[PDB]
Amino acid sequence: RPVVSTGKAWCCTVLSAFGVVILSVIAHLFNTNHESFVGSINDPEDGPAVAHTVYLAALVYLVFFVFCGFQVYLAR
Amino acid sequence: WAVDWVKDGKPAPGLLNMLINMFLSPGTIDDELYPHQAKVQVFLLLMALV
Amino acid sequence: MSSFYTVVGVFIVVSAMSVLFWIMAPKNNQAVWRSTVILTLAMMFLMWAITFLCQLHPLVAPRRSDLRP
Amino acid sequence: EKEEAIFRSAEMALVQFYIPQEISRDSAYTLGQLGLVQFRDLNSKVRA
Amino acid sequence: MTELCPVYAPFFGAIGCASAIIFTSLGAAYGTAKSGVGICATCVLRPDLLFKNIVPVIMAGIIAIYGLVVSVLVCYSLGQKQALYTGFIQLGAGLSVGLSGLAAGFAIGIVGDAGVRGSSQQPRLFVGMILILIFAEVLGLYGLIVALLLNSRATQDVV
Amino acid sequence: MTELCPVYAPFFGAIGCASAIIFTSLGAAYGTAKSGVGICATCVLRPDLLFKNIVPVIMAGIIAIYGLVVSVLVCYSLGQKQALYTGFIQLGAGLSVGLSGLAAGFAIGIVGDAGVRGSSQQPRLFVGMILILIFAEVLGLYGLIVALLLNSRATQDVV
Amino acid sequence: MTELCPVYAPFFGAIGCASAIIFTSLGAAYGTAKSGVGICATCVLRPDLLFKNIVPVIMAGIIAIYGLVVSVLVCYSLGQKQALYTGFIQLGAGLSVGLSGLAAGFAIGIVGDAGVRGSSQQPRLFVGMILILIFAEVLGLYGLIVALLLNSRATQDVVC
Amino acid sequence: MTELCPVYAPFFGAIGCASAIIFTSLGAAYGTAKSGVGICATCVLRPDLLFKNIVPVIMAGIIAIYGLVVSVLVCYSLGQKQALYTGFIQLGAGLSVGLSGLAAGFAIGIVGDAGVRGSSQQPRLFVGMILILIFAEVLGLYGLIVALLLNSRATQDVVC
Amino acid sequence: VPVIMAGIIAIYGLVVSVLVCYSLGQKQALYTGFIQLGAGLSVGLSGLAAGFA
Amino acid sequence: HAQLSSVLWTMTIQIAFGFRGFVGVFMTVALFAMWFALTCAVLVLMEGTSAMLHSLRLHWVESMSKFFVGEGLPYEPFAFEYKDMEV
Amino acid sequence: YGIAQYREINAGLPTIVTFPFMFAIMFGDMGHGFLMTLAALSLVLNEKKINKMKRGEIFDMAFTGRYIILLMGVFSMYTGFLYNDIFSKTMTIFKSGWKWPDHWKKGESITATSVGTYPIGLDWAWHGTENALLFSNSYKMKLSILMG
Repeated sequence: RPVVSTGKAWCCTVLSAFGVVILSVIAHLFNTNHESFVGSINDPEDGPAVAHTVYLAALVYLVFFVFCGFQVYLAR
Repeated sequence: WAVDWVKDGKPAPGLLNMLINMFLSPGTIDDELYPHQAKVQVFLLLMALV
Repeated sequence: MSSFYTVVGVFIVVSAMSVLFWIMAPKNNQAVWRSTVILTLAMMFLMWAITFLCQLHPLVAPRRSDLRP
Repeated sequence: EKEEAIFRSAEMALVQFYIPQEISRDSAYTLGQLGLVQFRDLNSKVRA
Repeated sequence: MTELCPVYAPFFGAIGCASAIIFTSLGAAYGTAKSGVGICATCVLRPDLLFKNIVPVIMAGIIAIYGLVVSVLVCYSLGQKQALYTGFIQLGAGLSVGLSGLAAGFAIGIVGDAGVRGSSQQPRLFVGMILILIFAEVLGLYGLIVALLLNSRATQDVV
Repeated sequence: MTELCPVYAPFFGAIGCASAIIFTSLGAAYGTAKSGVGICATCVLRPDLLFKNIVPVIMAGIIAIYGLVVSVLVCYSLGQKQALYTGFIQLGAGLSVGLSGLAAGFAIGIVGDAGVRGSSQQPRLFVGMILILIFAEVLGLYGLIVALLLNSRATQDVV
Repeated sequence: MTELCPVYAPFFGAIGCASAIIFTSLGAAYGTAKSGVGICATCVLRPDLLFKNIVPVIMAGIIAIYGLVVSVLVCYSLGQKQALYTGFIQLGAGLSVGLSGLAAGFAIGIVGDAGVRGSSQQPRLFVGMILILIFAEVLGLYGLIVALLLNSRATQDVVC
Repeated sequence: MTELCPVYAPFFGAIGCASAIIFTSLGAAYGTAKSGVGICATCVLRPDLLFKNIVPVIMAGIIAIYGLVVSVLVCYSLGQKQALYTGFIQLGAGLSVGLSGLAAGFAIGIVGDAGVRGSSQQPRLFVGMILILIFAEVLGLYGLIVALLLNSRATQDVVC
Repeated sequence: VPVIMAGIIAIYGLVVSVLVCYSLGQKQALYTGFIQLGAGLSVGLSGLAAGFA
Repeated sequence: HAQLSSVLWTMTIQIAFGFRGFVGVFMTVALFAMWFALTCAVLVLMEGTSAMLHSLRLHWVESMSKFFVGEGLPYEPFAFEYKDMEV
Repeated sequence: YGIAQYREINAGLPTIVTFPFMFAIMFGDMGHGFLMTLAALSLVLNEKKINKMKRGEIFDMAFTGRYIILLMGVFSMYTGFLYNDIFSKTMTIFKSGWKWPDHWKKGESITATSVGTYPIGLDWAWHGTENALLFSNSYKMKLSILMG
C-alpha cells in the first residue's frame, strides 16, 4: 500500500486516536458551569454551553482513525 | 509548622534567622523561638565544635 | 484532617504495616523484597506528612476567577 | 541462598588447583558453561 | 525623602547582591575549566588519577558556596527605608567577596594544572599538590570574613 | 510623580527580563556550539559511541530554560505604577542569572572540548567526563536561586 | 500629555520593532555563510547528498521567520498616545529576540561546517548531527516565546 | 546634613575600607600561582627537595594579612555621622596598601619562581635567593607603616 | 548570476528611499519622524547581512 | 517545569478558543495537533533527559561520596556468547 | 561510577528507590507521566519478541532500561498528584473552605481564612494571583532541603 505502518500510517492513527479522549472531558467541562474557562474578568464569556464546537472538532478524528487503522490491520 | 503565631504574642520568627546569632552573640537568639533553647543552643554548638 | 497531632496517628498506622511486612515477605527473592517496599513507602508517606498546609500565617491568594459581574 | 543487599555481602574464596593435565579441555568445557569461575593470572611478566 | 534615606539607596544593595555572586562564579568557572582539560588529558595515560584528582573541582564549588553565603545574607537588610549608608556597606562587602573569590579562582586553576601535570609522573605527589592549594586558600576567606563583619555590624545605627 | 515612583521606573524592570534571557542564550549557544563541533569531529573514527557523547549538549541546554523561567517570572510582575525598588531588584536578579549562565557556558564548553578527545581512545572515562563537567550546572543554577530569592521580596507594597 | 508618557515613547517602540529584525539577519547570514563555505567540497566529493545537505541552511533560515513575526506583531500595536511603559516593553522585546537569534546563528554556523564534512566518511552520522543542530533552534525559540507574551502584556496595562 | 558631615562621605569610607583587601589579595594570588608553578616544575625532577623551597609562597602570603589588618582596623571605626575629613583619608589609605601589596606580589611571584627553578642545579642558591625574596616582601611591609599613621591622624585631628 | 543577486539586493536601497523621501516636510508630527529611520536602518542592515553571506 | 507547562497551555488553549464554526474548527484541529506535537516531543524528551542525569548527580556525588569508600575488581565468569558480522 | 571493595555494601536498593523518586519529584504533570508510561507498557508487553529482535541503535539503551521508566512514571504521577496539576488544571477533588464576600470586583486583594485544608495534597485556592506562587515556592523550597 502507498502508506503503511512503516509509511507512518500507524503514527497518524495514534496521533488521531488521543484527541477525543480529552475533547470529551473538555466538552463536559464546557457543558458544566465550572467557570474555569469563562468565569473570570479576562476570560472570554460566550457562555459555558460552547461544547458544540469542541464536539464537532472531535468528529473528524474518527474519520482518520477508522480509515488508517483498517490498512494496518490488513498488514498485521 | 506545629505552633501558630498569629494567636501568640510572639511573632513568627524568620524562616532562617538563627545563624548569625550563634556566633556574634554569646547566646542571644533575638528570635524567641523558645526561651530555654537560647542557653542550650550555644552549648550544643560547643560540644559539636570541640 | 485539621489537627497536626493527626500526623502521629497516621504515622503509626503506616509504621505498623512496615514492621509487619519486614517479617512477612514473599519467599521469592525474600531478602530484597522484604527491604525494598519498606523504603518505597517511607518517603511515600513522609513527604505526604508535610503537605499539611494548616497552621499557615501567610496570606491566601486573592481571587481571579468567579467574575462576579 | 543470596544476600539481603543491606548487610550481607558477597563472600568468596581462592584455591590452588591440582587438576590432571589430560582433562584440561574436558574440565574447560564443563566449567566454561556457567561456573562463576575466574583465574588469577600467574602467567605474568611473560611474552607470547 | 530625608537626606540620610534617599530614593536611590537600595540600588546599591540590589546591584551588590548580583555582583557578589558574579565575581565568584566567573572565577570558579575559569578555574574548573582550566583544571578539566588537564585532568582529562592526564587520566587517559595514567588510569588511576580520577579519584585522587577531585580537590580543585570541589574547591570551585566551595567558592560557589562562598558566593551564596554572603549574597543571601545581605538580602534581608534591603528595602526602601534604609539609609544610603546601608547601600554603601552592602556594596563594599559585595565587591570585597567577589574580587577575593576571583583572585582565588585565578590562582587555583593555574596551580592545579601545574600539580596535575606531574601527577602521572610522580605517583608520590598525591598530597603535595594540596600544599599550595590550601596555602592558596589563605586569602580564600578574608573577603568572606570581612563581608560578614561589615554586614552584621553596620546593619543598625540608622542615624 | 512622587519620589517613590518616577516616570521611568518600569524601564528597568522591562530591560531586566530581556537581559536575563539574552545573556543565558549567548552562554548556552557558545557552549553547545563549541562542544558539538568537537563531538562531531571526533565521532567519525568512533561512530559507535555517538549517543553516549551527546550528554554535554543536553546538559548545556538547561541554562536556556533557566533564563526562560526567570524571565517569565520577572515579566509576571511588570507595571508602571510599581516602586523603583521593584525596578532595580528585577535587573539585579536578571543580570546575576545571565552572567552566571555565561560563566557556566564557557566552563562547560572548555571542559567538553577536551572530554571527547579523552574518550576518543577508550570508553572507561565516560564517568570522568561527566564528573569533571558536572560541576558547572551548580554555578549556573546558583544565579537562579539568588534571582528567585530576590524577586520574592519584589511583591511587597510600594509605599 | 502627562509626566508619564512623553513624545519619545514611539521612539522606543520603533527602535524595538526595527531591532526585532536588525539582528536575526546577521545570525542567519553568518550561519548560511559558514555552512556554505564548507558544503562545497563535501558535495564535490560525493554529488549525491546535496539534497540531504540542505538541512543546515533551511534550519538556519527560520530564525529570519522568528524575527519577522516579532516585527509584525510589534508593528500591529504602534501609536503616539501610548504609555512610555509600552515603549520600554517593546524596546526590551526587540533586542531580546534579536541578538538571541544572533547567538543561535553563531552557534549553528560553526557546527554546520564540522557536521557536513563528517558525513563524507561516515554515512550514518547524518542522523547524529541533526540532533546537535536542533538545540540551536530550540535555543532560538525561547526569545520568540518570551517576546510574544511580553508584547501581549504590553497592551492590557495602559493608562493613556 | 552639614557641610562638614554630609551624607555621601560614607561612600568614600566604605570604598577605602573595602579597597585594601582587593588589590593586596589579587597580588597575593598572582604571586602564589606564579611561584607554585615553579615548585610543581621542580618537584618531579627533584622529589627529594620538596619541603625546603616553600619560602616564596609563604612570604608572598603575608601581604594578605597586612591588607586584612589595615582593612579591619579602618572598618571598626565605621559609622554614619562622620566628618568629610573622615571619609577623605580612608580611600587613600585603602588604595595605598592595595596597590603596594599588588606590586610586592608581582615581584615576589616572579622572582621566587625563577630562583626555585634555578636552584635545582646548585644547592647554595637557596640562601642566595632568601635575602632577595625577603626584601621583596619587606617592600610590601613599607606600605603598612604609612597606612598606620594615616589611620591614626584620620582622627587625631578631629574637629567636627 | 550572484552578481545580479547583489544588484537586486542593492535596488532595495532605492525602492524604499524614494518612498520615504516622497513623504518628508517642514512641519511633521514627531511620531512619523522615527518610523522612517527605523525602516531604513532595518533594510540597510538586512542588505548588509545578505551581502556578507 | 510548572512554569513552562503553564505558559504553553496559555499560549495554546487560549489561541484555540477562537470562536468560529466555518473556519475555526480547522484552526482548532491544527492547533490541537501542534499542541500534541510539542507536548510529546519538546516538553517531555529534553525535560526527562535532563532530569534523569540531574538525579544521577544527586545520587552519586551525595551517597557514593561516603558509601563506596573502596574499590573491588570485577568478576566475570568465562561463558559462551554469540558473535555476528563485524570487522 | 565504580565498584566497591570486598564486603563493602552495594547501593542496589538506594538505586531502586531514591533515583526514581528524585526523577518523579522533578516533574509530575499527570498527562506527561501517563504518556511516558504508555510507551513503557507497550515495550514491556512487546518484550516477548523485542527481546529477540534486533535493537536499533537508538533502541539499545532504551530496551536496556525498559523497566526503569515504569518506576519513573508510577512515582511521577503520585508526586504530581499532591500538586493537583493536569496541564495546569485542577477539578477540586476535595474541599478546603475559603472565605469570600457576597460580591467583589477584581483588582483587589481578597483574604480567605482557613478552616482546614485538603487532607491530601494542596487545595485549589493556590490557583490565584502571584500570592499563590510566592507561597508555594516558599513551601516547596523547604521540603526539598528536609528530604535531602
